[PDB]
Amino acid sequence: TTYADFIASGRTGRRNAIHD
Amino acid sequence: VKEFLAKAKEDFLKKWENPAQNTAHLDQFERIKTLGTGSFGRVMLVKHMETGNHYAMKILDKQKVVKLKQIEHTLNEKRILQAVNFPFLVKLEFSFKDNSNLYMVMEYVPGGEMFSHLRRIGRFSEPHARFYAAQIVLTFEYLHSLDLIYRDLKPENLLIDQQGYIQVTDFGFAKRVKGRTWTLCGTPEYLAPEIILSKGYNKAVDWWALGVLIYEMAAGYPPFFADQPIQIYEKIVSGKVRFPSHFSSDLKDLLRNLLQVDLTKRFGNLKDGVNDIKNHKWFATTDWIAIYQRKVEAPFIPKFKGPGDTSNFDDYEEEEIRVSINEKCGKEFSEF
Ligand SMILES: Cc1n[nH]c2ccc(-c3cncc(OC[C@@H](N)Cc4cccc(OCC5CCCCC5)c4)c3)cc12
Repeated sequence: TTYADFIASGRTGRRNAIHD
Repeated sequence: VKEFLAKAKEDFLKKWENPAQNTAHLDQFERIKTLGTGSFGRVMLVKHMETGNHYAMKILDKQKVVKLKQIEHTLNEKRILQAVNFPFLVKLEFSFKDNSNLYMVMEYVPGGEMFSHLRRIGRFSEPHARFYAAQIVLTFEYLHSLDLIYRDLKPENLLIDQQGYIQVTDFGFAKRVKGRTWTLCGTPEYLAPEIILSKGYNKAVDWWALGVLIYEMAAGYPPFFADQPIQIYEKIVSGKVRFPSHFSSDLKDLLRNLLQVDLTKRFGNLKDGVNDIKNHKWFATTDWIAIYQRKVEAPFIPKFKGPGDTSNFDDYEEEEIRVSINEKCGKEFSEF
């Protein structure tokens, strides 16, 4: 399930912005 | 609306043309706790000893701002916040600086980050997501009318107040722009296609991020994710999107126009502008003036165990504030 692939990825924490 | 904006534009212009400076000092505030952190600053709960009020104070390391090339951006942020005003915008109450840092004291929003609530709960129901999206819609209509592009919409930057309403935070990329702009900035998952394709862009990027927010709010996850920006960027500039099965048709549709790569076909950036959004089916039940007046029933009310409570914020390693005996970046931040 997408929800699973999501939860299993390294992108469920706070996502910082790219200044550059 | 058009009567409201005009008037509002006039107050902003007043303050925008004569921005306020050095209206407070560090020693007047008592340090209480870190509720957020960043690449060049941290945010702390603070209490103003004279009034006994709690504020959110944003401390920016001036040297970290220079290394990361954010002087102008930082100067933009302060200049816009001391001049804007809206029910869903955090308030820049005071600002000042010292040898080492820049400071922005604002109204404290005890509800915590939508991010947190969103992650913990999994996903919001459409009526719940719709309630917050409306708030973001009006806020963007406000800002936009004043020629400001927000550029950093994301759960992490949205705060829930006491009455259960959202409060936009972080204006590090906000900027008064009449005409194309080129700065590459924001957060990966929320980057419009024009931005990633280095082609100059406009307010239309704020509406694409809106659609991203909504989807993430109704699905529990982002429409474009992977474990590394590039792979996320390909998905973004792909022109493909997949919606969950519970997403209503009106919702899939609304997202289809919002998440349109063809910025000459993307809702919000059309001839009737924002109305293509506000008058969209998914929004049929929304009483916009009601939302603006904060009289609509909040889907969820965060809990406050007392003034200055912080259970809705994570714990961050505390680091003492240091102020060198020498000014570090005088001219760069002279107008702050
Ligand atoms: C509370 C409160 N009440 N009232 C307020 C009014 C305003 C603001 C506020 C103002 N400006 C910015 C704010 O937060 C920005 C923060 N979400 C940005 C952010 C997002 C994801 C990951 C991050 O670092 C990730 C890590 C990368 C590596 C270095 C450390 C950070 C950083 C918040 C807060 C409050």
